[PDB]
Amino acid sequence: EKYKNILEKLEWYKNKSSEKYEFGIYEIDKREVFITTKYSYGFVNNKPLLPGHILLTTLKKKKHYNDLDIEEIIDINLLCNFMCYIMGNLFNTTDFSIAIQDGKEAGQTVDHVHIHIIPRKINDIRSIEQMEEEANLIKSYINEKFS
Amino acid sequence: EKYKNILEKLEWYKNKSSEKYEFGIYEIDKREVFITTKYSYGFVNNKPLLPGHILLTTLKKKKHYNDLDIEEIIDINLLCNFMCYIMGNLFNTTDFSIAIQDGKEAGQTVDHVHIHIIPRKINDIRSIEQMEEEANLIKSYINEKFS
Amino acid sequence: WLAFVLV
Amino acid sequence: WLAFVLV
Ligand SMILES: [Cl-]
Ligand SMILES: [Cl-]
Repeated sequence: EKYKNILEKLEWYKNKSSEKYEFGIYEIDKREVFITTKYSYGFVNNKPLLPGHILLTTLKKKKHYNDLDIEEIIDINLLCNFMCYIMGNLFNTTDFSIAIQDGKEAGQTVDHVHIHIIPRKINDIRSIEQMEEEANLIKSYINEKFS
Repeated sequence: EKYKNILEKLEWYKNKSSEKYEFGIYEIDKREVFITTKYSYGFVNNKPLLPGHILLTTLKKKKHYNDLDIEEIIDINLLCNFMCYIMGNLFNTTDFSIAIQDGKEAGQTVDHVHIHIIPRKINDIRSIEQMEEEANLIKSYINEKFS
Repeated sequence: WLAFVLV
Repeated sequence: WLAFVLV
């Protein structure tokens, strides 16, 4: 019920999608997106630091974390907590590195607020095929457990 | 009004405090705490990576990010956004490294969910005196701007 | 952790 | 950035 309650707050439903996915000046392929919410979306990383490295971003392009409205802060953060639960179940881990590079001097390369979620294990470039496969595994799991 | 609205959601008021501040097996000195909310608190770091390095944690000891309730996730994350605004104004920066080491394999050393907020600038141990001084500067600024 | 700020 | 994951 905790995660089902978060999904209700995120206004999620199976197959919810956006017509387009903007990330800074870039456009994310719909095949790489595993979840869309009222204000955010989650997509697989083309340059993962480690396996299962995912990104969460706002549907509206906003550069800094402090540019987000209260509703967007809640949305992206409830999605983060929900995705750590999903990734935890999929990658068989309880440990994650969660981070925002909020600005150029924090290492931000794309001018659009995003959260990194990286599954972590002891002593730990991708094609559209591998990315679609990874996004499909995540999307399939969300659908199976949450309707 | 955005930040005043967040403070209302955090149930904050000038001088709001807790009888005790637990952080894992450790206890944080009240002099090092700059803000207390309905579910969280913010305190200055005794081993800062860079100047202005602060920590946010839950008042209730919870090990993993996924142990938090919906109300706690919202509280700690609205406080994070609010504190990036405050620290931004105090340390004269728009850039921050924001992170959760969610578990031992992510480098967590204290078994209690916490967010790191580190102000960042181009090409960037503390005594109770220095820590009290830093917490006082933060607390004084919050009070001045938000009542 | 342990290669960049803050991973 | 650039010394640990993920700073
Ligand atoms: Cl960009
Ligand atoms: Cl501890």
